[PDB]
Amino acid sequence: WMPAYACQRPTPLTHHNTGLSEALEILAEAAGFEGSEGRLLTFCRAASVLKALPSPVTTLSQLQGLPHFGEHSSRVVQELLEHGVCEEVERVRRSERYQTMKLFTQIFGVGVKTADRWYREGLRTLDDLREQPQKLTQQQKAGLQHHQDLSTPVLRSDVDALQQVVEEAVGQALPGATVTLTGGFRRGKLQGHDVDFLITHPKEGQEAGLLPRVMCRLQDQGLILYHQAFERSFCIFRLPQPGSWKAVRVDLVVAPVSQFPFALLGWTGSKLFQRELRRFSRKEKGLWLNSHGLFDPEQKTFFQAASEEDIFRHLGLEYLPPEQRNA
DNA sequence: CGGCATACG
DNA sequence: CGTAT
DNA sequence: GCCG
Ligand SMILES: [Mn+2]
Ligand SMILES: [Mn+2]
Ligand SMILES: [Mn+2]
Ligand SMILES: [Mn+2]
Ligand SMILES: [Mn+2]
Ligand SMILES: [Mn+2]
Ligand SMILES: [Mn+2]
Ligand code: NA
Repeated sequence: WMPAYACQRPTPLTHHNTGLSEALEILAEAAGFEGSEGRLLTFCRAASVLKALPSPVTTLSQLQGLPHFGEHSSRVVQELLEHGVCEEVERVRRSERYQTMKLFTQIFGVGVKTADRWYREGLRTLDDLREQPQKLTQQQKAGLQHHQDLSTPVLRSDVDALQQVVEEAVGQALPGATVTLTGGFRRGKLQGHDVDFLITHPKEGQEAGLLPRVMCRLQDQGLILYHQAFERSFCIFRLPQPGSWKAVRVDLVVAPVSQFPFALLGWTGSKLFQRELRRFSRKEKGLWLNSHGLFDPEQKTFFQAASEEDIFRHLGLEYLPPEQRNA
């Protein structure tokens, strides 16, 4: 009834087991802070399974036969159903380790490895990092200066304003170039942590060298608070606000039109959906998938795709629109 | 037991 | 090392 | 942590 891969099942943005999935995702996050990518994946997959169910889980027996639910995840759900709370989850929530690793890793420019080292050095707060800025990278300094704004949800209202701005700069850098909204907002989210745009041009090859020209024009407009030949740009935009402005994370990506379907698919997510899709492609179909193409290692050939529908078909999967990829 | 997605900056 | 979905 |  429930397939084992998230790419084999529709997962809507809103669902009927929110509390249960949120608890499992706490344990997944904590596993990541401890370097256990395997446990993170299992908890993430178990959480996604509940997101895909057609109704709320009310009894433990309803977990029988569901993929990725073993002793541990079942016990988590058991306690939530019996007591409305799971002791392990609550112990994680209030642990100093979890709170600090979450605070640090959410800084733009700080990963698990950096946060862990800082935690081992005794650092605990953002001000602890601001006291010794000589140890920070320019990227981390930007993420720390703008941390407050970057922790505020981006609204879909903000997205429309940014896209018009980006299209203006793209139109001058290369007439005919297009801008496509991707990421969580393409999946239907009403809020997000950043805005993701995919840029291409209908004439293969014309997109070459495009991103530097876009960035130069955005910077000349005074809209870039931070940015690093290249095809991905992780920036911080100055977004006008009522009588002021706020910093917003924006990702700009360029792909040739031949690769656009694969880049659209990859950058539309979700992260778990794409991991599962690539795992499915390799393990079940023997094909190698990334945001550039789909490769048959036997014939040593790349699949030509004109649309996302093409890609799902070449993997033998039923098509899922972006709104059903919220794994 | 091995595997766990796959890139770019 | 960071970043992305 | 779970699947195959
Ligand atoms: Mn256990
Ligand atoms: Mn009990
Ligand atoms: Mn995003
Ligand atoms: Mn992004
Ligand atoms: Mn490339
Ligand atoms: Mn093992
Ligand atoms: Mn993300
Ligand atoms: Na970070």
